[PDB]
Amino acid sequence: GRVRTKTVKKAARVIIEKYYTRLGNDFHTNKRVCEEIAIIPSKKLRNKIAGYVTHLMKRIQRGPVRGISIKLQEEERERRDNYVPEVSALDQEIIEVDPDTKEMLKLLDFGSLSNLQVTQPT
Amino acid sequence: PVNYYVDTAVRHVLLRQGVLGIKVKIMLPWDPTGKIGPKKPLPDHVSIVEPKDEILPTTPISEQK
Amino acid sequence: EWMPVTKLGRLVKDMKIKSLEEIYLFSLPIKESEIIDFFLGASLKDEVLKIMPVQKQTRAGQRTRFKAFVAIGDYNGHVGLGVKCSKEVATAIRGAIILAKLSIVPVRRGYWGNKIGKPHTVPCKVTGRCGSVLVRLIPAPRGTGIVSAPVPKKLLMMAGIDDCYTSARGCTATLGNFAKATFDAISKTYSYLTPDLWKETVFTKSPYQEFTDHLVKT
Amino acid sequence: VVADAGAFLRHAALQDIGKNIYTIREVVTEIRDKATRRRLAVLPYELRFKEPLPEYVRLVTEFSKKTGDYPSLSATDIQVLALTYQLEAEFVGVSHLKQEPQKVKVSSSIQHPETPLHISGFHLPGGWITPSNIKQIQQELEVRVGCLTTDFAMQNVLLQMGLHVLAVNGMLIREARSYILRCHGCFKTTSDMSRVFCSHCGNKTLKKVSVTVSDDGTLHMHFSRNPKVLNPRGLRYSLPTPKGGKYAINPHLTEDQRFPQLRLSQKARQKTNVFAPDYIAGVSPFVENDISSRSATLQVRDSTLGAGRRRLNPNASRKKFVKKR
Amino acid sequence: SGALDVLQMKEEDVLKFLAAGTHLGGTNLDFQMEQYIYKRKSDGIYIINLKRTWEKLLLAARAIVAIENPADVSVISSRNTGQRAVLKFAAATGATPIAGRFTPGTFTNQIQAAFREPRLLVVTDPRADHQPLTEASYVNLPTIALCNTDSPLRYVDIAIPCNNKGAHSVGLMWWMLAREVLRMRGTISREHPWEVMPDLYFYRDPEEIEKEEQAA
Amino acid sequence: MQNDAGEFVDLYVPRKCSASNRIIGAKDHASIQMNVAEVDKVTGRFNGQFKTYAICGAIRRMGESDDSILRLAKADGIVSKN
RNA sequence: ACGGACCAGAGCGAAAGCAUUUGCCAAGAAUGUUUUCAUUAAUCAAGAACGAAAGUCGGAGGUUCGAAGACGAUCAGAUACCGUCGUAGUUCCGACCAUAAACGAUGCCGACCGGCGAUGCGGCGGCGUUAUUCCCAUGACCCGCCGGGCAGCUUCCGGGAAAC
RNA sequence: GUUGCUGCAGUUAAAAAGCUCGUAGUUGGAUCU
Repeated sequence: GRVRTKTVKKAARVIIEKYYTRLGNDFHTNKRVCEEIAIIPSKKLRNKIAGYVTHLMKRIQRGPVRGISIKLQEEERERRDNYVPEVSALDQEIIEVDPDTKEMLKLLDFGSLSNLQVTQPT
Repeated sequence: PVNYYVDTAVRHVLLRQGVLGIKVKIMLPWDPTGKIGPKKPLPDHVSIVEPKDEILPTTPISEQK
Repeated sequence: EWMPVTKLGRLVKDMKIKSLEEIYLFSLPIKESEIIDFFLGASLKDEVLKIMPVQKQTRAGQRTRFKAFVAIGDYNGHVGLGVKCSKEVATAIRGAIILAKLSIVPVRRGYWGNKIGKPHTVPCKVTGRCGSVLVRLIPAPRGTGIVSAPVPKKLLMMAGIDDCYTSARGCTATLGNFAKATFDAISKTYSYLTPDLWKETVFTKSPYQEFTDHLVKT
Repeated sequence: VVADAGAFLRHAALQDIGKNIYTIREVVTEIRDKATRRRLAVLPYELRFKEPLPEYVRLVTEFSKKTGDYPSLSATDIQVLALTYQLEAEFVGVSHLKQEPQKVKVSSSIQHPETPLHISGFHLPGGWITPSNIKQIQQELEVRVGCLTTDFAMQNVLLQMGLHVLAVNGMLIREARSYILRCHGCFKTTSDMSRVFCSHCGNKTLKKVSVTVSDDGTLHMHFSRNPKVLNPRGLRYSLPTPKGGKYAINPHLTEDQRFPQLRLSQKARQKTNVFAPDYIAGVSPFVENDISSRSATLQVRDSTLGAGRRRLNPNASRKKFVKKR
Repeated sequence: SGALDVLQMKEEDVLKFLAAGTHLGGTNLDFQMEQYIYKRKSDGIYIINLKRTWEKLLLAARAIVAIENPADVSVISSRNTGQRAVLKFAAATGATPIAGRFTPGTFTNQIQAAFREPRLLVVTDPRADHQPLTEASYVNLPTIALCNTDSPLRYVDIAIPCNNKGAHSVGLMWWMLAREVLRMRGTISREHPWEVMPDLYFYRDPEEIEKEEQAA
Repeated sequence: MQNDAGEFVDLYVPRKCSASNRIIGAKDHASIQMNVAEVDKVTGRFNGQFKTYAICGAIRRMGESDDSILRLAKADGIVSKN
């Protein structure tokens, strides 16, 4: 039918790896930016490498890829990653703890901890 | 690329008992011709020029020139 | 022209590592053929121990390919042993040589009677056990020569051992096992602890840990 | 009348019941069943998509993490909860609904968690499934707005609030009887019945506990005071050295360990259904076993297949000639 | 800890640990790890001695600090719990991170794309990331690893006993190690509590992202 | 190793495992030379000085190398009593 | 005549072997022992007991089954396969006989070298639950620890032509 | 090191008796300046 070939796929992956700055969603902007960078021969391999590149960034808008790895993730992934909440999830009011744990704590010099609730195994 | 990379040469040495043809097909390299090689590469090979690394911007800088 | 890939390689390229001994001291793996070819240079000769032709079972039928056993040796120090299989014989040989340079080991050389002059023999009676072949090296007095079967004779000669009583057990006829046994015996000479190495080993910085600043630039 | 994904999934045709039929656009697009989507393609269109204010979403989540259900929930689940809350706030009085729920009452019994109470067929000392009982099998059944949530985690938060909700049935739901899993290490409960490791400390230590939620807003848990449950029997057993590759099946110890993909072929995982209209024509009464493919010769097995074999303690004695896959 | 008051585990730290669940180890137990344990409770869960943890952590930090180029230290998490955390650690310390699939022959095969030579290896889970342990064993890397109660201790040099099955547990540990390496370096002061929140290291999880996109 | 006259006639003197006193071989690639740093006993900061441990491959294969490391640290006051 | 199902990688027996109840007869291991004796032992040519099945003499007995054998079917050539019947035998008693892939295809006694928890027997220490809440001990469960068992899983201890 | 005292073997390669007792033989725990 119409399946993409090893050279074309490899070229597309390389372009994505080195130039995610310059691409887009729109197909024809991917196509004039490939003649400028890479020393490709002419159209029918210049047009099958710019066409698997538009395909491969919509799938980035489905999340991650299993083929590329460039420390960037646009300007949204980073934002989502270096996120932090208002108060830390470890700053808790009352922490539920076992008797054994309490005993251990006691035999560690930490008998004077205040935040603990020793819940019994009922 | 079989027409401008490989170069076939068929001759006949004449030894005593029969004949021995020879077929020496030499695929030529790239590097456009400083006497050597065809200009245009293989239409399969794609080379990707390393990006000239631009400035990551710090401050909106106006420098009048 | 050589362009190194490994960290060790880069160090070697320059003058940061002085001898092959600094690699062996920290037991680092030599992954590039050139490092050995650089340090020992022209002193490394080689002996093709065997070319056995084998026919490989393929779905295309049977085709001929050759197995080469090569024992590389700089005399008075270092041996190595390589085994390669290839279409051509020359290819097989060169591959084996390359492979045998990656496997270069130092041998400890001892004395038989009183320790007068240079060492000549195996330091203590060692053994090399490799798949039903059992090779034993025994210290011989000076000038006895290597009293062995031809293959470990070669291997011991290229190790720089002058004299050694050998004794083999088991199916010594299968060459690979025999040569590999003897190599295994000769490697084990450094691995054997005598009273000579009882002093607590003071630790020098590793080639990596010493030239860290020079490896930043590369 | 806010509809959850379960309403369409169970084909609750209660489009006749309410007039305030509102839903999220996301929950209706998330359904992967064809018959429900076919139902969506035809049904008397009086439904209307709506997305609520961030003020209300913030308010639902505020105490959803206090009731201990927010981890069990989904994002779209919160969307439906928020939709109902802002819809009740729009028409009816907001003052009805309470913020920060009730202190849960612990009431232990000596029953094993696996006792088949609340299972419709099973009966002790008459409880029968009949051609009259079949439509009646729902839950514990007892004016303007409500929900159509079949998820308990949903129902729990809804009834803690005091938001009057219901099921596939016509009438309002009063008491909500279900099971939840409690980790006996860190005591962090999840309403998610499917999971086997806790969300908090990640061990395989989740144990089944029955809960009830009244329409008033009260929660109570029945803990098991039965030694068989907290018993350290088949727990310590020596494990194999970690093997990697394409075939190596590791013993499954965290929720997020990367397994090598070993799927069954489509010849293998095809079950025979007798009720198909064109079943009678096909030569043999059963669909053929797979024996030809690699999955068979590698003995790739279904997740459900070999279930009780896992529940036996590994320091026991299997029959002298069996090896347990 | 060299019997110092300066490095000794404090009250806040213990509370953080407990909150995380680092003390609550696994149910199974390898006998090699049994040294680092407190006691098995009648439930079945082995409780990790927390003082034992701390010293090991300190040791790990002291190993990491003993490396001159911080980008020698290769840090690996193969399973998703540690992905973010490891990256954060890398960002902080200056270490080189391997996230996700560790390609076999990253450490051995010198004719690779991502061939690299570390002076040290730090791994999240000696079970899950067994492959880089084996690779380390070929190429002379001492190994730090977060070992659970159940974990094979093959090729692990400095082992840090802690729960690593949990999501908060993995990340908190990483945070703490980072903190210790930086304090040890002198790039943070020990007295003033660190600006960076230990919550930043935790695993994000795709659907909890959308639950936190809504409530903002 | 050392001849009658007094020369050190040996290519190299191999390091021994600190844990078992076994000789680390030439091609012992599971062998480790770990540096573990020392601190200021007032500041709690890296001095520039470290104590080094060698482990042979054979110990490291058996999983005792952890314990050995621990015990060496103990011996040196790098891991405290208890 | 035979003792099913319960019947297990459960037990016991030197091995062959050994399973309905009850009673009698004499043994036996393991365990517990601040009991006694004080080297009395380990292995063992000659020699001596026991030794599945089959078979052999003598008596008794023949239910089933059943070598032999007889019929019946079945075909270029069928004389083994299959069916019906059926002798010795298979059953017991007293003598013989002494071999089996009598198998762990792995001498016996002893020392050392990783780990794990199930089980069987005995013992020790334990909060509890159960004998309609038992009134005290005792039984049945549960958590451990000890010794000898029959086994198992795991381990780059080391071995090994190798599977192991 | 294919007769093996030094120095062989006996799972599957040739090989450990069916099992136990047992006369000779060989071999036998420390412990006394």
